[PDB]
Amino acid sequence: VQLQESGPGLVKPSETLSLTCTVSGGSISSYYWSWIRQPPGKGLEWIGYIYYSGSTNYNPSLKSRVTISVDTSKNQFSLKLSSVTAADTAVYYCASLPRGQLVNAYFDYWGQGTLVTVSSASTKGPSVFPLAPSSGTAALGCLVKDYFPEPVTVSWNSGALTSGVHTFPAVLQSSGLYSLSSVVTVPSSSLGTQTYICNVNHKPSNTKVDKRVEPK
Amino acid sequence: YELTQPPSVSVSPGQTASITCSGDKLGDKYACWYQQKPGQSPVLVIYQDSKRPSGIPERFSGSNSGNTATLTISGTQAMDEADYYCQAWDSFSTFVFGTGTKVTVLGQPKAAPSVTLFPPSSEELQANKATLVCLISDFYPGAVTVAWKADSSPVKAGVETTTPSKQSNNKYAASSYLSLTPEQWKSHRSYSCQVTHEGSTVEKTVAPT
Repeated sequence: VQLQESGPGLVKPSETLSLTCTVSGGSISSYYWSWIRQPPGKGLEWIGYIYYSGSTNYNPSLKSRVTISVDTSKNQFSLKLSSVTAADTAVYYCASLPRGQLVNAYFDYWGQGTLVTVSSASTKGPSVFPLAPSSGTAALGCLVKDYFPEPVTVSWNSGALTSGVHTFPAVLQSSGLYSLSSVVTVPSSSLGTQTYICNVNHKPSNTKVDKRVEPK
Repeated sequence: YELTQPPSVSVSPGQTASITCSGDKLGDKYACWYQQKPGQSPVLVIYQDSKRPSGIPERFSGSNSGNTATLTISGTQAMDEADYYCQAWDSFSTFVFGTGTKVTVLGQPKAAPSVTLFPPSSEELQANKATLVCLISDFYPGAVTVAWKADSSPVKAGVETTTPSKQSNNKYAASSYLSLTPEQWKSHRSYSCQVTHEGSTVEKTVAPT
């Protein structure tokens, strides 16, 4: 079964975090639907689960706080909280738990995770510049610099380049913002006769860039 | 209330690794096991103490007794360099996970780092900014130290460096960023990035043209 989570990348403090997970097949009413979070530092914690009947069960320390809803007509379900504070920054996963229930509970099939950062600071679109190659294998890249918040996805030629590509983790520079760079190793000979494009996707600011790299 | 497991476990290729999740009590509680590779979401490796999901190989078994659940990895291989979490309820009775366990298969081949130094592109120059990019990859293990220099003189500040991270080829990867101002770039004979790896060190050099 496929699960996909969507929602905001940035939520300022004391507002209301709103997340939505979307499920494919299964089918519905074969699974309880839970949410789990994992702070970026380290640690895994469970918050709550819901069933299509509407019946719920939350983490006690987070009751009167978390609220899980469900729509069985569009195959999706959602989360709200609350008053979010500054220490709720984490990667959020939707997940499945077998029917019955299965008192020996375990989470089979997870989402891919959506990182929600909470800060009084504002969001910022990226400034992306070309790491042009030149000068038997050359290396060229895209520098996604000064953006907020994490994460940003970098592909090449609309995901055509999976070979020789590496995308690096971001770095928190003195500004308090993030920056990272992706690189690709390709044959030298090819250069000049070929076009290279880094496709940068930054969702919390809804911007989407596609920089073009050509040798010096 | 939480399940305690070690934060570190050490293993050589082909030997057997045992991880211990522990509460009071257990066994009478069902302990499952999750594996999480860096950058990816977890994946079920054990459910119901001893069982294993579909798509998990023979060499994956977990037990449970008294006040300790365990996981055993017969013939540990490089494919298994992830984090490992436990899970129960405990005891009120919402769900709870372990604290996290870091497996490491060492005795792996060494590799001198391949370094690549990119100078500031045109755009950033024509935007009152400059940033040098030192890229380190294909190197094991991941204990590097980066130092920058201008001409022969060592750059002091304006330097920010990432923290060693895993890759795909079961290696490591790092980067270094030199934050500059366009005159400091155009008013020098050369800039250089030196990566030190155990004893082996590798430099790279660029110059304004």
